[PDB]
Amino acid sequence: PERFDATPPAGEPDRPALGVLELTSIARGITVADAALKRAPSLLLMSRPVSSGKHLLMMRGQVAEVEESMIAAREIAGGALLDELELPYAHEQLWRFLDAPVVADAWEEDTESVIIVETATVCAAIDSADAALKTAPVVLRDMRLAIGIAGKAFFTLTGELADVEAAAEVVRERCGARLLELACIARPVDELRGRLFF
Amino acid sequence: PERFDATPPAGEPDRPALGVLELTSIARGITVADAALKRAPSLLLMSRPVSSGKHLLMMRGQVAEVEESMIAAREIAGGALLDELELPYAHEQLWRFLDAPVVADAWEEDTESVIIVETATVCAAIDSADAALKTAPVVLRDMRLAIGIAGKAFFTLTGELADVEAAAEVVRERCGARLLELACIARPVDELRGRLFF
Amino acid sequence: PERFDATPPAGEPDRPALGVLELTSIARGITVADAALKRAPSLLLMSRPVSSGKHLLMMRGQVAEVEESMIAAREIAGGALLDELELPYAHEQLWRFLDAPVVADAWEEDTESVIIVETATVCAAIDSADAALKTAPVVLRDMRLAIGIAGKAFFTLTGELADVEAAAEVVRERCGARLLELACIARPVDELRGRLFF
Amino acid sequence: ADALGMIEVRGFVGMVEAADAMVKAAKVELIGYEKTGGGYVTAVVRGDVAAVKAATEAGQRAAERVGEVVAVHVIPRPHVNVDAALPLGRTP
Amino acid sequence: ADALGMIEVRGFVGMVEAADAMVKAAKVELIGYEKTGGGYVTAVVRGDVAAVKAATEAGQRAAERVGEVVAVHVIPRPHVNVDAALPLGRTP
Amino acid sequence: ADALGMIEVRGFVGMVEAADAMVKAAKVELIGYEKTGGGYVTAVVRGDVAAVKAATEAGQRAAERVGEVVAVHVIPRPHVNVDAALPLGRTP
Amino acid sequence: ADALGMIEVRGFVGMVEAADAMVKAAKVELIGYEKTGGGYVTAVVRGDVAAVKAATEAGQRAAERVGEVVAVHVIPRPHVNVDAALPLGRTP
Amino acid sequence: ADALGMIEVRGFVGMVEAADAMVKAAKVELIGYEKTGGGYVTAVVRGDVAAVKAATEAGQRAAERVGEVVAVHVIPRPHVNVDAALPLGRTP
Amino acid sequence: ADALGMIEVRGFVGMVEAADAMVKAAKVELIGYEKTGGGYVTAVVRGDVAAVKAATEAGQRAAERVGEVVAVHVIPRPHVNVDAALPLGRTP
Repeated sequence: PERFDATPPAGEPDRPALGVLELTSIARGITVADAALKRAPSLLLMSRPVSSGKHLLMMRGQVAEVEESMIAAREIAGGALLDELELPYAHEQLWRFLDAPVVADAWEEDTESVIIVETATVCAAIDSADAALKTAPVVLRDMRLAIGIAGKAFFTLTGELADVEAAAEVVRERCGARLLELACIARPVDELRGRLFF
Repeated sequence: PERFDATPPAGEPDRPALGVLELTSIARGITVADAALKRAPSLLLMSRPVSSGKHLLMMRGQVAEVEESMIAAREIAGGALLDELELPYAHEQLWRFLDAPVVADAWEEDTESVIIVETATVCAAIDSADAALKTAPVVLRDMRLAIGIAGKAFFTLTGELADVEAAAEVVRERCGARLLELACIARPVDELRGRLFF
Repeated sequence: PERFDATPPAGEPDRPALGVLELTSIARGITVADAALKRAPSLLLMSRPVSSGKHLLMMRGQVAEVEESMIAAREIAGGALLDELELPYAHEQLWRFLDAPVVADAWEEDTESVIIVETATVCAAIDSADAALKTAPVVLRDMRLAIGIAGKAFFTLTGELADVEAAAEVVRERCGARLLELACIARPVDELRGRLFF
Repeated sequence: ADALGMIEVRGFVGMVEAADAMVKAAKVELIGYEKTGGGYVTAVVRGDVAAVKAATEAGQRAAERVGEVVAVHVIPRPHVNVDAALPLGRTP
Repeated sequence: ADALGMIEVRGFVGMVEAADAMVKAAKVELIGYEKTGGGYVTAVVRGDVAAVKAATEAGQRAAERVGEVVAVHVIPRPHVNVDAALPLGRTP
Repeated sequence: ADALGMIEVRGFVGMVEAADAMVKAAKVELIGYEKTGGGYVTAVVRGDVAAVKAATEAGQRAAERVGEVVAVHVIPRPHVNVDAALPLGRTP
Repeated sequence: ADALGMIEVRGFVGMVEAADAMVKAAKVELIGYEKTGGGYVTAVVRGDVAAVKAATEAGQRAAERVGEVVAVHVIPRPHVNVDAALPLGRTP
Repeated sequence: ADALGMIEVRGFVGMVEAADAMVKAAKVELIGYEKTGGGYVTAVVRGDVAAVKAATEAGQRAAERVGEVVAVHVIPRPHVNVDAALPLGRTP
Repeated sequence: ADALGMIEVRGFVGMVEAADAMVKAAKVELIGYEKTGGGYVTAVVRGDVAAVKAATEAGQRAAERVGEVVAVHVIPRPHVNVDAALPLGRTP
């Protein structure tokens, strides 16, 4: 469970890239997985059957290795490729919200506003979270990736209000059609700051 | 976990009412939640994403406070409100079947008959369980609320046969169309009394 | 949990049969269960509500007793019987892949090839797994039955390549239409042998 | 004692396929095969009555695919003189 | 042990041509032949299932040219009671 | 080993006339005949490929006049497993 | 002995791509390659019959995309004269 | 291990210009060249995957200047049996 | 050593947007900007070759929306005399 860390140790190659393959089936999920590991030597993060009967593949590596593995994977998948994502340099804070779903239980006492956003695919959630973390000084609090809620995937960002409005703009531009609903709370109640899902 | 108890301690305000909101989205689930807690000071019990990608809100409080929070919540939701519920006085036995899915392990040595009833929504299950607890001397054994079985929700009652048939009457009247199936077992087998789900 | 073992102890009647009942409703899941245990003295293995809102019944006994219980069950569920199965002699390696979803941690040091197969129903998965275990010297590695993946059910076999191709033939004959996809990996990568789902 | 199940096939291939299908699809015991000449060969399984009924109803279906079934019959309780005189694998 | 393949021919000549075609066309082991009377003889090969599959689909092709083929079948895994009771070259 | 030649006749008379025509019209070795029952007998000659081909094509022409010639076949080079497994007169 | 698989490509790049796809796609052994001049090279895999069949039918499909596929063939059981006389990786 | 890149040219001159452009355009290692006869020669570079990708996509464009490029292909992780059996400059 | 990537924009705004998009969309390093007069400005990133390729191909898409891109180019391995002579941020 240490393979999801943002920066690797000194005796490790630096792997900044990230590829997510969401597949309607689980059999050619495995065929896509080992075809990608046959062509280019990616480090495979997960091969996990998540809810609504779909398979979720995450691979990690250098930029060229992940690109070559993903192009092999999307020529084997096509078909059953529900959604794909290939990020050359994933943001740091996104690296600990992939393995298991995390729920934040406390905010810092300067946190103004909160934006909750849900997407119909996992790749849209990861892509929008990465884009919004890149073009805002916001913090990613909690994030659910398709388990327990049947393929849908959500996350909440927090920060200053104008920052999360800019993050709402960039998420609504990167999702576009895969966005089910985004909600921009401008001032959450004192009885709900930090303690949302419970 | 002690916020779900039936009767409160002496240094607490007595909160008899209950309101359930079942929403098809999770984003305006949170918007509905903090709007309800902004308008009236209702003690929010749960805000939980459950299966088939829906969001379950349970709030608790006195009768006017729950009514005011629920009218704020249903004017914010409406839309994406799949089903709602507003009970001014929830029955005492229903207070421990909300948070965790309970399964019974043994009944008694005199229990005659069992009735299993499932509904397409959560609010119909809670409503029918409350109605049948109020107009029958029946005991509520086990109750699953939309987690693990994709939005559907069931519960079983036990008691004497004429009592559980009157409970079947009132459940089939209060559900009406949200009832998927009810089963009036008049004498369950010795190999299945107390231990149904296993 | 020792009722799922292949061969019973010496002070036990030998029960080689198995019947699986997959039902769209949970209420007449219980009605089918106690009607089957009323007509013939079967040993009921599980009565478990699994995902996409369905109920999975598994019973065990001798051949005549399972036949009589299953004929009572399929005359009661008429209706809501999604799929059924009645095996007079389940293979020995199948008995530990029923109660909980097992995942494999390592293969042997001579394992050549691997076949992953998913079916739309649990009964087709168990039927094809039993049929493939009977006419091939393959080993059943891991198997998921409708929990967490919304009704679908998959399993993987390993063995020599020609053996798993014969098993692929018999699985594609016994499923026919309930087969969602089967994948015949002839040589999985060194980075994936024994560790597929993770 | 134990119930008796038989498949008679005009041909050795259909008999071996039938005997394999009988011993796989139930918990029976193939005690052997009889060669009455003329291409007729008979596979004999023996076990408790519901199991041999399931075994022979599998073997009849798997031997009609590849061969020519002459006769299929399940004796649920053969007399002791049958087992003593005829070769059914339970000879005392 | 290994998978099983058979050619039954009404006639010794078609059986020998089938057995020769099976042992040439793939890596099998001709463990012999069963004479069930009436002129029916069954040549039996035994190897892994792909080779006996290719062997019988060559032997049926080469045996219909010379004689009369009764039945051709491939068992991918014969049960241990079939190896123990029937003479299929792996009696322990 | 040596090439193979067979005549299968439904009848001992046609087989003996076939074998006489085979061993008169070439330099072959009549190793014998196989009795598969039901009235079928198969005469087997064995030698180099031209002699067995001419011998069997003489025996076919001389055996249709007295019998019902089921099959005639020549194998120019049988595999070693055939001769080691089947009764062809060259078993080591 | 072991079954044979061959990819002949008019060019070295297509042969290396075909040999890579063969030894990735199944459990074979690449014994090497043969140069007949004129731009022709032939990669030779050698293993059991199902693996070499799957491996060459993947290597052909991966060498059509990069080069010119002259010939692809699978021999399930090459004769011992072919193994001892030709350079096919299993010269004793 | 190290990713593989190849340029095949019908002629020595285009191969040399290809190899020079490959080793000037990225950090690869020209391990040599294979002569398959018939005028076809294949220069082989072998480094990591981004270097061999940029190197061969520059060497292909620079080798179409003076020669006749037959095929260009990059293998980003060739199997260990290929390097063990074929001459790709990392034979242990 | 490190690969080189450049965006040249007629306008400071498009150059700063391109520089921000380059250092966000990959792991490159903006070493600086060069002002050749006439309104032309040039943002220079420098890093390993796949990263600078991804960075410049994102910066071109983000600088065409707001400005006038004159030139985009990726140098996978510039010579040491380029870095020693021109201001490319790796002057020894």
